[PDB]
Amino acid sequence: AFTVDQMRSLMDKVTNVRNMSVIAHVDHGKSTLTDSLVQRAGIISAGITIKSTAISLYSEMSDEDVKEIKQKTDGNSFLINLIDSPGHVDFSSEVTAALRVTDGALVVVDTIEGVCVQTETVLRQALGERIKPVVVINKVDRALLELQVSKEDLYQTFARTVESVNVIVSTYADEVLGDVQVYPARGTVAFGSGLHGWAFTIRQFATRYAKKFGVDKAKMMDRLWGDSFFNPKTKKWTNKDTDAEGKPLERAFNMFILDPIFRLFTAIMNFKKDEIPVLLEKLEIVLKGDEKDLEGKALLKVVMRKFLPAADALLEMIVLHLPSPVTAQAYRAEQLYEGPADDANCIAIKNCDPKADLMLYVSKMVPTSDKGRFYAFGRVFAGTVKSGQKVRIQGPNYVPGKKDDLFIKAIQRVVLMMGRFVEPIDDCPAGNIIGLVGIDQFLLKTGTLTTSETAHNMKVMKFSVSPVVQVAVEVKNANDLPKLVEGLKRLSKSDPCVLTYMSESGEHIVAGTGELHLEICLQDLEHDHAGVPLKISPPVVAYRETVESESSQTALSKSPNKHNRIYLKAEPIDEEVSLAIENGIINPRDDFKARARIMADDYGWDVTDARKIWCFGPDGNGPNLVIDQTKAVQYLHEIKDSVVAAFQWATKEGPIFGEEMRSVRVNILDVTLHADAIHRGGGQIIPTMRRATYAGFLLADPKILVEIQCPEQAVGGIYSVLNKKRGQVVSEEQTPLFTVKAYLPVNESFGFTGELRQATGGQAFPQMVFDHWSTLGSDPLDPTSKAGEIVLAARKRHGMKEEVPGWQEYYDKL
Amino acid sequence: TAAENPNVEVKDYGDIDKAPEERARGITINTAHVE
Ligand SMILES: CO[C@H]1[C@@H](O)[C@H](O)[C@H](OC[C@@]23C[C@@H]4[C@H](C)CC[C@H]4[C@@]4(C=O)C[C@@H]2CC(C(C)C)[C@@]34C(=O)O)O[C@@H]1C
Ligand SMILES: Nc1nc2c(ncn2[C@@H]2O[C@H](COP(=O)(O)OP(=O)(O)NP(=O)(O)O)[C@@H](O)[C@H]2O)c(=O)[nH]1
Repeated sequence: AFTVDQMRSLMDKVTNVRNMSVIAHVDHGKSTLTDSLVQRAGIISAGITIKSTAISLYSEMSDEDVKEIKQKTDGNSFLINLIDSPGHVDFSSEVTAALRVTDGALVVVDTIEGVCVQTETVLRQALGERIKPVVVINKVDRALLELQVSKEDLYQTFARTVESVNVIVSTYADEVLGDVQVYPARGTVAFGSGLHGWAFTIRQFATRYAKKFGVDKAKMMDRLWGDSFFNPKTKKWTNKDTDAEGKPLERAFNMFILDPIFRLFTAIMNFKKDEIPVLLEKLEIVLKGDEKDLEGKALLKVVMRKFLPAADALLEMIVLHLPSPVTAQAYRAEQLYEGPADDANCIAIKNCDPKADLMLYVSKMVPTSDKGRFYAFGRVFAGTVKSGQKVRIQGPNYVPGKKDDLFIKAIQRVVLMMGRFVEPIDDCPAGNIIGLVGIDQFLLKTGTLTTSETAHNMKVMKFSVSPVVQVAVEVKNANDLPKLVEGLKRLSKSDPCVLTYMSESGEHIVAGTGELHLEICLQDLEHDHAGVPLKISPPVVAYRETVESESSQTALSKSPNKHNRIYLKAEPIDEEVSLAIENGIINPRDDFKARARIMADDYGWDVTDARKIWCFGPDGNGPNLVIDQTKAVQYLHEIKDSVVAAFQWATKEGPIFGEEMRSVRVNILDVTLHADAIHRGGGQIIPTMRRATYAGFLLADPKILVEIQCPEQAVGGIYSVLNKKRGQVVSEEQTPLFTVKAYLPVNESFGFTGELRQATGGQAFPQMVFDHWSTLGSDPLDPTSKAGEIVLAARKRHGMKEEVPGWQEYYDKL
Repeated sequence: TAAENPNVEVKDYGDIDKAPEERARGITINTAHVE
């Protein structure tokens, strides 16, 4: 328990600060280990609550210990920031943000399961942020109590886990950092049980046996690990696991560190009441008061805590091995900074200069209980932030030259983020973590605060990070729509990985990283964010209505008056041309002459046909066209508007089932009008043109990029799944992983992410973006073909008659 | 650490896996931050 003054004083000696987090696969004990750290060294101040985001720890080392620290140290006190990290491990950007504000990591690995993909994933991301790792092989108690494992087997298991870890490290760690691997002999590996409060380092045992073996601990800790044997018969230390006679010698680690522990367990758990007092006396362990009465596990737990306090082992690796901001920002500056490496702000970052202009990185927005307000969480890399300070908020798209994402505003309050609570403070210098209140509106997720007009903006790991799982959300009670629209905004702001947008069919879409993520999101949206009954369902897929060939015969239709007739034929527009229209090469408003030269000279069109396009559709700019091929129609100019209008109507609502047309060309062959404009009026010709178009359409044979990263041996699962879902491989490139690109029909992608991890052993990571429109060859009018099934389902869903009206229905015989 | 510094709030196991989902699955789902 410290006062604000004590905390602030502790924060001045950044040489004695440690910014880190705990990396662990679910169930490996990440939580119980941090509870242990918090109970042993947690810091607390001597009605606003927040979500616990970081915890402060306090530690003191002995004068000798502090001498061993291979880095700038000021005194024997240390402040440790245990920063919370998300649990989604899909190589998400929320995780990268959290790691970015840390410099070291405590990696938890299970004794039995060893290193699992989740572990490798966060560690890999961590290494990408030049974070230094330290390991704890947890759940050791399981191997002794459940599995009855032997000493040499336990050893071997430990050694294999350490090797698996240094494979990931040696693979992804920047060569410039040197050897960032982990070595038990160097004290960067702890072994223990987070559930039961004991742990140790070889160093602690070396200290314990040095002044006893008549040898300095430097010599002792080298002998207490690996291939060092002490032959009691010769009283000598050797590196051979056998003696002269060739008899088996027990490894020093087993003989001096494990055996005492093994004997304590065996004696206490078997109630050997005449063997326990002696053993405890020899190890100099003292039971006091009610403890003298304990037996079994209760006695064990209490005896091991006294013999080798868990937190103690962990804090030792954290203080002695994890790096302190002054040291790190020196080699992290350039990556962190987008600007010039010679830039005044980059230098201020390298020097962690508190007197320079401000360079504060906003890691994320954190939910508070202050009625819908989110506080900005981040780290001061340069300068110092102050309450009521005028600063420049620069979003993800800001550029020193443009005024995009820029937001100048005063910072209302600077707060210490201590668990679920906050503590207003006046300022905070470079090198520290901190929370800002009042930045809500201007920033959602990451950003960059600066006090320099020149200041450039700041930058991300082997869990899903793409919103591949999506559903349509709608209120059960129409009148609630306002709360839903508002809830989505609240939901989006609180979750970086969540996405919401309106679909082409008018449905609110909410998409999540994975099925589980999406579920939390929907629960929170419905219960809190919107707080209203929501209805969840799949997204409706949009289709296009096109033609495969020219009308098998001239389409003929008359007006209601029966006085006017339009003769036309429909034909396919080439994909390259549709694409050209959709993407800007061929435009509705371009000069008809130059456009026609392009369509003719570059796309094979007849220049007269091109010069005569009457309109594009739908919406006046779609990839469908009306070309005039009439020769001597007297009042043509007068019906043009009606014909154009009818086309916008026809191409917007196709005759197959109401979807928009695409790649449809309509040629007006001839028009016969009444002499008097009265009967030639839009109300007569608009229906005629639309009726004729539908007829020409139906007479023209009507019809309606998934990138995966993964290991070689896993690629086979990808092809396996794709083949089960009308998929098609596109490209297989590559000394990282592999990346398979393929086309996957959208209506075959629901649950895909699941079947893929299942077929690749959870090693494949999908990514999907809409690519193309593709023409289904089956008959849209045949209720049993692939296209027809889709058409029949949409028709029933819209309450239309099942049978699709045929062309004869729009043809008016002469 | 809270034995050495009064200024550390202790957080127990159930204060960290405190979410109703976490309780329901018996795992950690959300990242927690402690100090
Ligand atoms: C960045 O995230 C992306 C990707 O998830 C993907 O590109 C996704 O695609 C959405 C769709 C986009 C298509 C174009 C607008 C025209 C056709 C549209 C689609 C309709 O069936 C195909 C995909 C999937 C959709 C329906 C089923 C929702 C689309 C839609 O928005 O309705 O859009 C989001 C914003
Ligand atoms: N025997 C024993 N059990 C332990 C020890 N540390 C933790 N446990 C037990 O192991 C189980 C998991 O611990 P927990 O901390 O929740 O694991 P996790 O790694 O945080 N979980 P997840 O991966 O879901 O986050 C608990 O029942 C806990 O009591 C230990 O030192 N010894």
